[PDB]
Amino acid sequence: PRRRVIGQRKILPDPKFGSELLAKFVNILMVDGKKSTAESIVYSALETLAQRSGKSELEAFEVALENVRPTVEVKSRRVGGSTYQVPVEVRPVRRNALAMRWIVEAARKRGDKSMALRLANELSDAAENKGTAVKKREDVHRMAEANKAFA
Amino acid sequence: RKQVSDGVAHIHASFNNTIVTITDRQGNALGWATAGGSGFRGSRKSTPFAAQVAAERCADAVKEYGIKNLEVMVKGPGPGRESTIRALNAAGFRITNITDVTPIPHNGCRPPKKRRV
Amino acid sequence: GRPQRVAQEMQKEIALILQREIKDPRLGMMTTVSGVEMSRDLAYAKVYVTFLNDKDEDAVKAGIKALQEASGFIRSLLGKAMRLRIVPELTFFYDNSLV
RNA sequence: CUUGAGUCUCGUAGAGGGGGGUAGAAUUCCAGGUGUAGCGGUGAAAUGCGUAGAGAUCUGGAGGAAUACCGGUGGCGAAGGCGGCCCCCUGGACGAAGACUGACGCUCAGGUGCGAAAGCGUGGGGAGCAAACAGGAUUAGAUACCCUGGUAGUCCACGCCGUAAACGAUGUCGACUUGGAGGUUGUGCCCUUGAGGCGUGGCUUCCGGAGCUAACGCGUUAAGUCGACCGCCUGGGGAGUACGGCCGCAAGGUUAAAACUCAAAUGAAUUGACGGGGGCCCGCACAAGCGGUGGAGCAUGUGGUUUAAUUCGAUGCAACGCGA
Ligand SMILES: [Mg+2]
Ligand SMILES: [Mg+2]
Ligand SMILES: [Mg+2]
Ligand SMILES: [Mg+2]
Ligand SMILES: [Mg+2]
Ligand SMILES: [Mg+2]
Ligand SMILES: [Mg+2]
Ligand SMILES: [Mg+2]
Ligand SMILES: [Mg+2]
Ligand SMILES: [Mg+2]
Ligand SMILES: [Mg+2]
Ligand SMILES: [Mg+2]
Ligand SMILES: [Mg+2]
Ligand SMILES: [Mg+2]
Ligand SMILES: [Mg+2]
Ligand SMILES: [Mg+2]
Ligand SMILES: [Mg+2]
Ligand SMILES: [Mg+2]
Ligand SMILES: [Mg+2]
Ligand SMILES: [Mg+2]
Ligand SMILES: [Mg+2]
Ligand SMILES: [Mg+2]
Ligand SMILES: [Mg+2]
Ligand SMILES: [Mg+2]
Ligand SMILES: [Mg+2]
Ligand SMILES: [Mg+2]
Ligand SMILES: [Mg+2]
Repeated sequence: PRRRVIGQRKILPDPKFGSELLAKFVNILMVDGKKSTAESIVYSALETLAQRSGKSELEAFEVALENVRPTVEVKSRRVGGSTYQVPVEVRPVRRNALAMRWIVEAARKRGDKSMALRLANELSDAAENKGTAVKKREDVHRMAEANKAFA
Repeated sequence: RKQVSDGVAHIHASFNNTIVTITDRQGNALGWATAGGSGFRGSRKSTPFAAQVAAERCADAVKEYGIKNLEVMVKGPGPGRESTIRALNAAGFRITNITDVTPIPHNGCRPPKKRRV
Repeated sequence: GRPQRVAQEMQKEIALILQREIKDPRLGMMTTVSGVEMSRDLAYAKVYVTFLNDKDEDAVKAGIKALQEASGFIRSLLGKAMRLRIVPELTFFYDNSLV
């Protein structure tokens, strides 16, 4: 991407619900191109999250996701010959992708002797603004605005 | 300890230091802080950040004299004029005018020889 | 000599010939110089000028424009002043001190 | 004889020269007011300065040297050179209109004078600056560069020195030969007149024609076309040295060789190379991502070691599941 900044591809909407962002989610936690397995894990996790929430799976997922969406992050840059650890505000699709990646990673490292179970557990946790994914978003924000000198 | 409420700040902006001193309108000084005396040395001794630090440290030692009206006179085109100016401007002071008063001679004395670096 | 020593000396000389020997009304604002960085070769140098007037680009733009247009004059003055070999090519840049 | 060269008259511009005054900034120092722990310096540091009060700040005083702005791709001078302002003495250049003299001209060996800076002799002065020097550093080394000090000197008077990349690296004088754009300084005439237009001189800067030149370039201020006289050159090194003379208080200057050695030394332009450059601009090169290798066991190749033999070849990327 040096000459022509290339755009993004269009995922087609989710099969069951119809959310393109849920399609991005199932693509994000898919391992070894095994779609159906991750799809089943996501569908099972969303249903489990919905029962405690008493809310539609798409909305509870959305409120949990926005609770993880960062707004500023650190970036290693070189402008004046320095290892500039600049805090910069994030783009919308970038913060969506970062939120999804962070919650997938936290789920994967929780374990809970299952996958759908641990995913639903930490999605319900990030819904109530608590958990390692939320902890890591706050840590990113802290690392970012601990060096406000370069604004 | 007294009240003058209208002073003038001399800013000797050397290439190695920055000396800010607030004085009575008739040359009688009140206090002073230096970029060196603010815990800076070497390069940082002559950096704009240390200049504003010195400006604020000097403002904190004349506030008990009760002034917020200043004219400032800068001398020496050293880095650390902009800095101290905006510092003492951000210290609640009202600056009515800023004046370049560096001593320029009319071919007075021969200057030292240029450094071969 | 070492590029940073020449950088310090050239900062002194540019600041001097910038405070006194200018006549362009486009310049002014107690224009200071934060510093100047030059390559290992002394052929090129970048000056980091810091203006005072309101930081609105209508004026700092004009200041850097005037500096880049007078670069030849400043180079001649520098070459007669500071006694080095090649009279480097100057490039002015707004040092955004407010971050 | 008046066309060359001069004289007179009226004016103009000018850091031209010599002498004497004087002014205003700034550096330093001395004495006070205010005011307290740093100042100074470097790529970093220390030597240095300050608690006896510095530095910074205001006032006053002393002294020396130089004259910001104006300032000029300006001006004057034979060159060297000349820069505040004022007076006194004085040199040259130029213009307008006449009048006068009647070749009185040009060049010039020897000779005479002037001649930056450093230096020399005698006396004075001495703020700043600064060889030498004294320290502090840096560095393999520093007897350099950098830093803190700092004497001669820089300044004045009178003598001496007589040399510079004293350069436009271009001797002086005269005539002739297409242009264009400026600066500066006179001047004539005309328009309603300031303004403006049309001329006509001096000096000066920059492009460029013919021509010239090895080329670069020069080009009406020639390095063009000619004339007059003078200086000077004859391969590089030896050597602007030796010897001798002349000059000088000295330092040295000037005049000026030969033996010997080498087959070149040189000028201008051309194409590239070398950067520990400048960038422009591309590549899964980085970034943004996902998955690995590096740890484990095994497979395989190589190196090594071992062996009677461990056949030979491939060895940075571009050898190592390679020839096989
Ligand atoms: Mg410095
Ligand atoms: Mg005169
Ligand atoms: Mg004295
Ligand atoms: Mg007659
Ligand atoms: Mg002669
Ligand atoms: Mg002399
Ligand atoms: Mg001697
Ligand atoms: Mg003498
Ligand atoms: Mg004497
Ligand atoms: Mg000194
Ligand atoms: Mg000679
Ligand atoms: Mg000369
Ligand atoms: Mg000659
Ligand atoms: Mg002639
Ligand atoms: Mg002349
Ligand atoms: Mg020409
Ligand atoms: Mg001729
Ligand atoms: Mg010739
Ligand atoms: Mg010979
Ligand atoms: Mg001789
Ligand atoms: Mg002799
Ligand atoms: Mg990875
Ligand atoms: Mg392994
Ligand atoms: Mg291993
Ligand atoms: Mg072997
Ligand atoms: Mg083998
Ligand atoms: Mg292979």
